[PDB]
Amino acid sequence: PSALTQPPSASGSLGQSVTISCTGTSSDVGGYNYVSWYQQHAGKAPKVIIYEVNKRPSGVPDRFSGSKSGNTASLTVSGLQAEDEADYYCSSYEGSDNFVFGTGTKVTVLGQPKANPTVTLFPPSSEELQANKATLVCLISDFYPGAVTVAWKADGSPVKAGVETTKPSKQSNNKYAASSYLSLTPEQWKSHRSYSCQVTHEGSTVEKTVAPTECS
Amino acid sequence: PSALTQPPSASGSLGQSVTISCTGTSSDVGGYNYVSWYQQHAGKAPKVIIYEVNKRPSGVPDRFSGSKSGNTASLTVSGLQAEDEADYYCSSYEGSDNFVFGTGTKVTVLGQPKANPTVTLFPPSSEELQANKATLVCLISDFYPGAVTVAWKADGSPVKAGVETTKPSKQSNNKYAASSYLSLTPEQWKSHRSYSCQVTHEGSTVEKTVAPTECS
Amino acid sequence: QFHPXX
Repeated sequence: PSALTQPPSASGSLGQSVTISCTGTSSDVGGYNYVSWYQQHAGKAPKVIIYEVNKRPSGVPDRFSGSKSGNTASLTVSGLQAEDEADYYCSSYEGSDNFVFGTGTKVTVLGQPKANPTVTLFPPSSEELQANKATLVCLISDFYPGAVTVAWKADGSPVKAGVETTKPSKQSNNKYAASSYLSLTPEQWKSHRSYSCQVTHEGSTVEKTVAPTECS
Repeated sequence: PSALTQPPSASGSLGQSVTISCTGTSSDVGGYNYVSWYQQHAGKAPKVIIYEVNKRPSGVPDRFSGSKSGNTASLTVSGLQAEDEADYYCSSYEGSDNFVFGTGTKVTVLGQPKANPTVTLFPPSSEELQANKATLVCLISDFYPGAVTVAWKADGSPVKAGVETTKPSKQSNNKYAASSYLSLTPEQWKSHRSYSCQVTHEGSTVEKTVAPTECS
Repeated sequence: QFHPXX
């Protein structure tokens, strides 16, 4: 199934503590005293760090701490380590089976300065619309730590209908690049007032908006 | 903590079958009918496909099928799809509340067809030029296999610097999606005749061209 | 994700 929405990147220098907050969706993810948490390293096998809201496993340090708000379940790593570097995920269940997983969070030990994405959005060409194709690109460049969450709008109403996005790749300048697209018909484009591309990094969210024009 | 023993590849052909085995102890994959199997892609949000030795979740037909023998479990995924290109981790209950997992994996689904790319090359936008900056995306779409070699040119003689080409990553049509940006200053854009993107897929060039004298 | 309190 689907929806548990956590941070894209959670960064931290070695010492400086980090919290990973995971919010849920309106029914199942409320009066729920479960929520486990996982860590997934390089290539290796996933490990259970917290089980049922707050308790820990056997081989798990005094470092790690999970909690309740209502909607949000935190995970405060206190004493950050190079050992702690990894992707991390929050869980749950419904049905008996119907068990929901988080959108994922990188934990980064800063080895380079923090950058917030230069998010350039393009429309489809005069020519591409001569071709009977329609695709927009949201190019997301020059960022560190290297986990971005992306999201598209059509007239402010959120798409998950035509969207493919790329895994974040390290550039020449040691920072990162990603790219998302939306493909339509030349009429699916023309039919709207606006389309947009929204990107979540650390502190940042950043939109950018294109309107259909004729060039005629 | 000590981990469960699997094979690292489980190669099948497009509509064959595949056995992934996961093996433990009399303390885990043998003591309890509490073995789970998990489907995870390339960085993605990570699904559970079978939950309680043999029984399936809410929709996964009767093709994602599993079995235990003694100390060994087995996932006999029938009639290969292409989608299933994934890392399949197993798990099982240790006792005393903690859960133990399987080794670093991957199923290669063989004999899927080859896609030669859709190369979509853009102008710099009337947002960007107004910002006094210029950047052009060469989008490289829905191609298989995940090898392309991108190259750019100014009027006919190469650009190597400006350029920053992303790596290969899966579309969730389970082909590939990759990009490349060439970042200019609008004086350097408006000077020329042609500005082209030349991409090499499996012994064939796909060059697109873009030019100045347009409405922007 | 799991099994069970168990």
